[PDB]
Amino acid sequence: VSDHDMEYTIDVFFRQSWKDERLKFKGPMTVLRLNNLMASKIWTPDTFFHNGKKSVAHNMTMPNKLLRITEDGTLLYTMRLTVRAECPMHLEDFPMDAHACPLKFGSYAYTRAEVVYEWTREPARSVVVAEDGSRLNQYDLLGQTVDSGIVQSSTGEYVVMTTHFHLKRKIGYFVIQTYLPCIMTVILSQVSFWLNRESVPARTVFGVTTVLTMTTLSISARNSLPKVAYATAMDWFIAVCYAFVFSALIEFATV
Amino acid sequence: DNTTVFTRILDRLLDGYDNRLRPGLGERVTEVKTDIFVTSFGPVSDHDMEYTIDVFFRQSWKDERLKFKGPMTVLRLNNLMASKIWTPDTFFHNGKKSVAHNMTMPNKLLRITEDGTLLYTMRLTVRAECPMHLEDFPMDAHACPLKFGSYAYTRAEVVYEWTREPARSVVVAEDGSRLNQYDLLGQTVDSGIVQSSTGEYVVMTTHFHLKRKIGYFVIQTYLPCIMTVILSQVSFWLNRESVPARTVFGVTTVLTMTTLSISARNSLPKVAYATAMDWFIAVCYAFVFSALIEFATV
Amino acid sequence: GDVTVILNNLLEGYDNKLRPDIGVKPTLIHTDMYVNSIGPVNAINMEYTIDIFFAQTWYDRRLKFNSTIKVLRLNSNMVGKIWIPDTFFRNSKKADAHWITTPNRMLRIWNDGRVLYTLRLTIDAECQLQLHNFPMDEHSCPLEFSSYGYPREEIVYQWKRSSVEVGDTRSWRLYQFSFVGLRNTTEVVKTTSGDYVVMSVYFDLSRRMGYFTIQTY
Amino acid sequence: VQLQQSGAELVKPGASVKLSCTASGFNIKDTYMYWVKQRPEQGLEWIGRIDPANGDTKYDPKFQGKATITTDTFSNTAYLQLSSLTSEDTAVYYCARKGLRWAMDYWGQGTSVTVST
Amino acid sequence: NIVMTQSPKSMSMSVGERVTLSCKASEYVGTYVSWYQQKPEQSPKLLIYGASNRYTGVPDRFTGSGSATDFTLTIGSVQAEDLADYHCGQSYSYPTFGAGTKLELK
Amino acid sequence: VNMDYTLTMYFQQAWRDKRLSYNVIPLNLTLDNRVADQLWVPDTYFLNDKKSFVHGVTVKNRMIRLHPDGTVLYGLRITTTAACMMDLRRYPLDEQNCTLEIESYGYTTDDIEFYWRGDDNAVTGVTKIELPQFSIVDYKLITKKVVFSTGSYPRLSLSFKLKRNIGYFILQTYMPSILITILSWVSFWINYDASAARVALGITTVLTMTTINTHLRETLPKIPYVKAIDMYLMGCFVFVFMALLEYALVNYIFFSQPARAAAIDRWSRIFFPVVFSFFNIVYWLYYV
Amino acid sequence: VNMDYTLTMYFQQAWRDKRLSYNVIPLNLTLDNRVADQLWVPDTYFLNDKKSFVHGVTVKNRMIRLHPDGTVLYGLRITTTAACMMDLRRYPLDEQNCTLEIES
Ligand SMILES: *[C@@H]1O[C@H](CO)[C@@H](O[C@@H]2O[C@H](CO)[C@@H](O[C@@H]3O[C@H](CO[C@H]4O[C@H](CO[C@H]5O[C@H](CO)[C@@H](O)[C@H](O)[C@@H]5O[C@H]5O[C@H](CO)[C@@H](O)[C@H](O)[C@@H]5O)[C@@H](O)[C@H](O[C@H]5O[C@H](CO)[C@@H](O)[C@H](O)[C@@H]5O)[C@@H]4O)[C@@H](O)[C@H](O[C@H]4O[C@H](CO)[C@@H](O)[C@H](O)[C@@H]4O[C@H]4O[C@H](CO)[C@@H](O)[C@H](O)[C@@H]4O[C@H]4O[C@H](CO)[C@@H](O)[C@H](O)[C@@H]4O)[C@@H]3O)[C@H](O)[C@H]2NC(C)=O)[C@H](O)[C@H]1NC(C)=O
Ligand SMILES: CCCCCCCCCCCCCCCCCCCC(=O)O[C@H](COC(=O)CCCCCCCCCCCCCC)COP(=O)(O)OCCN
Ligand SMILES: CCCCCCCCCCCCCCCCCCCC(=O)O[C@H](COC(=O)CCCCCCCCCCCCCC)COP(=O)(O)OCCN
Ligand SMILES: *[C@@H]1O[C@H](CO)[C@@H](O[C@@H]2O[C@H](CO)[C@@H](O[C@@H]3O[C@H](CO)[C@@H](O)[C@H](O)[C@@H]3O)[C@H](O)[C@H]2NC(C)=O)[C@H](O)[C@H]1NC(C)=O
Ligand SMILES: *[C@@H]1O[C@H](CO)[C@@H](O[C@@H]2O[C@H](CO)[C@@H](O[C@@H]3O[C@H](CO)[C@@H](O)[C@H](O)[C@@H]3O)[C@H](O)[C@H]2NC(C)=O)[C@H](O)[C@H]1NC(C)=O
Ligand SMILES: *[C@@H]1O[C@H](CO)[C@@H](O[C@@H]2O[C@H](CO)[C@@H](O)[C@H](O)[C@H]2NC(C)=O)[C@H](O)[C@H]1NC(C)=O
Ligand SMILES: C[C@]12CC[C@H](OS(=O)(=O)O)CC1=CC[C@@H]1[C@@H]2CC[C@]2(C)C(=O)CC[C@@H]12
Ligand SMILES: *[C@@H]1O[C@H](CO)[C@@H](O)[C@H](O)[C@H]1NC(C)=O
Ligand SMILES: *[C@@H]1O[C@H](CO)[C@@H](O)[C@H](O)[C@H]1NC(C)=O
Repeated sequence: VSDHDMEYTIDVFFRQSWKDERLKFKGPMTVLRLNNLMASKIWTPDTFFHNGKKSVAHNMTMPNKLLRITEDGTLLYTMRLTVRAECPMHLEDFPMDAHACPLKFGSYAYTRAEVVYEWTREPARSVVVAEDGSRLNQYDLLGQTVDSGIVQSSTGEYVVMTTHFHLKRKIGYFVIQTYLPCIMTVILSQVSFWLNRESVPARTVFGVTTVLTMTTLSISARNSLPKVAYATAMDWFIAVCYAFVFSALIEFATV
Repeated sequence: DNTTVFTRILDRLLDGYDNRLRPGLGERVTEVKTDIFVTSFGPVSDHDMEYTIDVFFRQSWKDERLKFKGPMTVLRLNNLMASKIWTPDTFFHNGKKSVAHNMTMPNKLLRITEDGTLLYTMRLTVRAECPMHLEDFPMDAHACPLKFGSYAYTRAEVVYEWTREPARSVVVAEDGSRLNQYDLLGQTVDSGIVQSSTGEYVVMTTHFHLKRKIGYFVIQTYLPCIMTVILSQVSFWLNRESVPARTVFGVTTVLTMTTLSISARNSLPKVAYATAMDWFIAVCYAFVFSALIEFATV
Repeated sequence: GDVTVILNNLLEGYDNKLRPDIGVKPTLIHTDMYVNSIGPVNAINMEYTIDIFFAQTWYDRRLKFNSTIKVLRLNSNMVGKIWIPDTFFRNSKKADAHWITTPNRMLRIWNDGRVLYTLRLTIDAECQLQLHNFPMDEHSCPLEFSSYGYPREEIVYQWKRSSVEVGDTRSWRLYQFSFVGLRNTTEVVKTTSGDYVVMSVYFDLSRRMGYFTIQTY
Repeated sequence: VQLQQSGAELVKPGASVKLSCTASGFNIKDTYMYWVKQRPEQGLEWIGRIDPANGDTKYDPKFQGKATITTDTFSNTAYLQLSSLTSEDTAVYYCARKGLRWAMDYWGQGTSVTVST
Repeated sequence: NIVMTQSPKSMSMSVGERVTLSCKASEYVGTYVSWYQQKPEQSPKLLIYGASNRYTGVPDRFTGSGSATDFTLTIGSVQAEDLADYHCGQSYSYPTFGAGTKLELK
Repeated sequence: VNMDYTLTMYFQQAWRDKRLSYNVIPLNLTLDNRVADQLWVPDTYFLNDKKSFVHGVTVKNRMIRLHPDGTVLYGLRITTTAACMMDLRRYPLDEQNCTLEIESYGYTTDDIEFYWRGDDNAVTGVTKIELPQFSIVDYKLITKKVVFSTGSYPRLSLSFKLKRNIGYFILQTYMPSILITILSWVSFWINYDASAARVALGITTVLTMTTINTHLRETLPKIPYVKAIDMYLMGCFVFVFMALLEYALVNYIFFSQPARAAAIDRWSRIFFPVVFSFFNIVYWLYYV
Repeated sequence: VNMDYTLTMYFQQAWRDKRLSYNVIPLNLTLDNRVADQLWVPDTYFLNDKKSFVHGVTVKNRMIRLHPDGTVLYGLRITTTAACMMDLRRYPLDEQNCTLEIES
């Protein structure tokens, strides 16, 4: 899950199945496990991902596809494809936020009167995730949640199959990179009170260095997140730590 | 029902046409009258010593095998007819990675005049090479060339020529300047002949003269350098009893000059000679180091 | 006129899947080059860019005509209809031909079947630089090419006397290095498929001091 | 290949003379057509050019309005009409076509105009 | 307006010696300088189209030499019928000719 | 840094082809997207695009849709990285305006006519666009006929007006410089006998300011003019430098006359905040 | 940072097609790589790749060589950016185990 682009990559085995009565056949075999080039000579639905950015259809070494024609006309058409979808995030609770990244897909050019979609198994048991299938470095996938709806565009009324993936960010990295240095700086700034009052250079150095460190830290920590126009939680923590440090400097000035 | 008569005209044109033979293969040298319309002069990448340019590349030869006689004079045909006739194989002698746009349909054009005079324009994005001598950085001026000629056709077969007066052939749009760092002064065209191991080829050249804008380098190198030198010379007006103050002045100014040299050298390509900014930074370093040495002597 | 008749007679009963002399003797291919520019030698990836004009000439007794014209000069419209050797560069990370405005290719079929096929290439060749003595280091790192599917018994390459000819050596992007020479070499390698004739061109680069002298020393 | 100009003219000052240049051996739609004047014992001077395929005519700044250049594609002829002429432009008028490298390879023969009373 | 200063104004030279004429352009003219030879009572004949390219039918004793602004016309073994004017004219912009050099025999 | 912007759109065109007219079936046919390679579709191109593509998963995302009277509808799902030349003389308090010119390549204005369908409801979905930094202020649809040396071609223009949000910059680059100046002002309450403390203050402040400036300039291209944030940073650096040189002036005349030194320290304590507030106010009133 | 590695390999497969069997000539035919679009080749794919491409200079870098007994030999020159998740809990004293999975 890329946080800057508010996008996320996924790698799926998109299976579709319809019934074409023009492909009925009686022969020695029941199902015909045909090549992937036969699927370019029949009708195949033009499913597209409503919130995809740049998805690829792997063709290494041959085109990664699969077509099985059952004897009663039922087709099974499977693709392997990487979808780089969008996932708008609200980062007011950063880095303790939770998201629900959607994966909407429907048909192109076929309205609800022509092509309707459905899940093959129970809607709860349709979107399956592999066990070792997790490249989430920073987040933690909680579970999927599918749904079906009907959207309206300027061309017609289409059927949209939605899938949400519930993600929960891990705070481990941000603790050690931002919250520990801020707290350590605050403690270092409060150490200045226990020094003697007849040592002005030492306490002045303490104050100025703690302020400089807090400034560099406030600049670095913001670099990770996208340029949003509100204040996250980590920003509030950094602001309070900067307040404490500056207040200690002003207390030394008063003393 | 002009569709049927025009279809018949087109099928008569392509009936008995061989697109592997240049027009006038036996008794003539083909004359390709080129032209360029620069819609936008792209950003001059200083790191790669390249530059991008988005053009309307126009060509026009005389094909006598495409004469017709119908109601219309000029056939403004589709860009897919251009693949069934002979079209010159102009390649850019210094282009690195050029792209021909295919949005939403192939950005090409073909107008067959009734007397055979063809006209074939494309929309290109040429990423050419502009070798730079950065010995006056950042007060340098460059002349980025754009050489295009024919491939597989020597001078005895296909000769190129500008379509208007050579001074008025390469045109640049008024608002077409994606240059944020440089400043385009003017174009300059020329036509020559290059020898090779295969034959003699006609080569058309076009130099775009540039001139770097010094404002950003001033702001981010010369002002910090001068301010550091001043902050360093401030250490002379402090009294001689305050040793730590002058030591801090000297050391921090030397460190600032070092980091300034480092940050100033990152902007340029990894070049193996010394630029003008390098001499300025060296002299400022010498000044701050001399201030520190004078304080040490005192 | 009559050149169309010749071109039609050459492609009547022609199979571009069978190398010339498929069951007689290996096909001798003479290879030449023209190094336009040797691009930046970035040590981080252990690669270097080069831009060449690769020329291959061989004999094809099937493209043999008898007319007054001595040579047929053609563009890239007839390259996909005759047999073309599958020369690939064995140490190229990524390489690609040029396609603007028309595929940069050339085909010249002489009277006795001699074919010349020339194309423009930009190869990101690979060479593992031994980064000792840095930045006082000198490298000599190659550009190797050979046939892909045809072993030594079918395709044999052979350099010409004046095969590799560098350009001006002044407008190249060799910033940190400096071209000092080149040399061609032919050997035979063993693969799981067979024995292949591997040609090589070694370019000698010497790192000129400067940037590092003023950046770190 | 062969440019045939008109004959000599003896025109009164204040009139209009129309000189013709018939091109035989090529079509004027392919090239441009330049008109040059040359006073006795002086250098050549450009008047203007015309693109016979479109009709775009350019003139020397000191000949704008005084001269006009038209064409006739059916007979492959270029016409030069001097609108208002004084007694000073008693020069020789040549008709030329552009050559290979924008030179003027084929010239006419010269229609020596004469302005007097 | 590009002006072509042609030199010398009028030269006199004997038969069989090498002779050179100069044509300096004001602005830039790449190689679009042409040399024409006008004999008395005749129309100018193109000698050198572009810089250093003899026209079809020109003897090999005429040679051009080009640059951005300065151009040169060298005649070698000069014969007895080379007594004519020699104009230089640019074509990079709208054509402007030079003043010409009256070649003479002495 | 690239002066571009990427937009994904559902680009639909509708013309009337009399040859694709049928009067046997009464339904609006919807054919596979591969029959568009056998019809005529207008040669529309975006003039100011740099890299664009029709999405091709799971098929080529295009729609072809006939009608029994010849009308053809033809939609694509395009993602154009158009060019957006920006005037950053007010950055980050700037309002940008960059367009999307839609022109026909091959066909002159006497062979094709472009017009928005609806002319105000042609472009939808703009009020739902949520950008992380900018905010769409207005959009306009224009219809022109541009003239090139090969003819006069129709053109449509879709133009936005993006106003940049200032929350992120107020958070990231204005407050650190302001607080660094406040810290520099502390050097006046320290007694003028302290030579290391005050110098430490002024020197750390100077270095900090300059470093912040240099780092801030790394996120922008080599723009040759002075942006607004550059003006603020230069003003803050001048204030810091002046504070350091006022401590230095005090240290110069300290041994000779401490009364003047204390007077100068009081005057500084009083008149650095006043001048800084005045400069800050005139700044935020000239740009806002 | 991307949790992947790039490798360039000469991937080669060998099957037996009894339809491409001949006995009139004794030599092993090496056809042009354009005939691989008219034969049957197995649908082999790498499960954990992200971006892959058969090199294509100066031609499509593949070999297709028949044998007189039907054995077909089909080679490619692939450059796969296989993805392998790394456990950096012992960085930089760690041992990664990056794999490449080949499936029909
Ligand atoms: C997984 O999926 C991938 C995507 O589907 C897939 O990649 C695709 O692979 C195929 C096959 O390998 C590619 O198709 C071939 O491309 C060759 C050249 O490719 C270069 O150019 C394309 C763009 O192609 C345009 O430009 C060229 C050059 O001008 C034109 O020739 C094309 O027709 C086409 O022009 C159209 O588009 C232009 C806009 O771009 C318009 O301006 C124009 O008007 C046209 O509308 C690039 O995309 C390529 O980049 C990719 O590939 C390189 C390879 O190194 C990669 O490095 C890179 O990263 C990209 O991935 C590349 O730059 C074509 O030459 C080729 O067509 C010839 O060959 C076929 C087969 O032999 C012939 O049937 C065909 O007719 C062509 O032959 C004619 O022309 C040649 C010219 O050399 C003649 O020599 C020949 O004799 C023949 O002429 C005869 O027929 C002519 C009519 O055909 C006639 O006119 C003549 O007169 C004569 O009679 C073929 O199209 C495809 O581009 C790839 N796509 C992409 C996106 O990469 C990948 O392989 C898949 N993986 C696996 C494992 O399967
Ligand atoms: C400027 C100097 C900088 C240089 C170096 C500074 C730091 C170096 C100091 C060395 C010693 C520091 C001790 C740190 C111990 C290990 C730190 C790892 C933290 C970590 O990743 O734990 C997360 C726990 O999340 C959580 O829930 C933790 C968040 C709560 C943190 C509470 C902060 C303490 C506040 C009180 C301080 C009092 C101040 C005095 C008044 C993991 O999270 P995971 O998602 O991987 O899952 C796993 C469980 N959650
Ligand atoms: C147009 C200008 C271009 C010049 C380029 C660079 C110049 C550097 C900046 C100027 C250098 C010195 C400035 C003038 C001299 C100061 C005047 C008073 C000093 C003086 O009396 O001379 C002695 C040297 O002190 C000193 O001033 C000691 C420092 C002087 C040089 C120290 C060497 C530093 C090396 C710098 C390069 C290092 C890195 C470069 C990349 C003091 O003592 P005394 O007892 O001898 O006086 C004898 C009388 N009593
Ligand atoms: C650039 O855009 C043009 C037009 O949008 C693309 O032309 C299209 O190319 C495809 C693939 O070559 C053609 O499909 C082919 O049709 C033939 C039948 O003629 C069939 O045998 C092939 O198997 C394939 O399906 C399509 O007809 C053609 N469309 C037109 C209008 O010419 C071109 O491919 C694009 N190029 C790139 C690099 O994107
Ligand atoms: C963003 O920038 C564009 C480009 O400058 C602005 O487009 C401009 O809009 C104005 C007002 O709509 C156009 O003026 C019109 O001119 C015609 C000429 O006949 C006149 O009939 C109209 O009454 C009106 O005055 C102007 O032409 C147009 N620019 C161009 C180059 O055509 C746009 O308004 C800006 N704002 C937004 C929100 O996009
Ligand atoms: C390129 O390859 C050719 C052929 O191998 C080399 O030419 C040979 O050069 C050696 C010594 O220079 C002669 O003894 C041979 O007679 C040459 N052979 C032929 C066929 O001419 C040439 O030297 C190579 N170029 C280099 C190494 O730079
Ligand atoms: C504080 C500063 C200057 C800036 C650097 O501080 S740092 O925090 O940025 O590294 C180095 C540094 C270390 C020693 C400090 C010095 C400032 C001046 C000091 C206080 C004296 O008179 C005696 C000790 C000196
Ligand atoms: C076809 O489309 C038109 C316009 O959208 C609509 O009025 C008409 O009812 C449609 N035809 C059918 C059969 O739905
Ligand atoms: C064909 O290949 C096989 C595989 O090793 C080999 O044994 C045989 O000798 C080859 N045929 C010829 C004629 O060399």
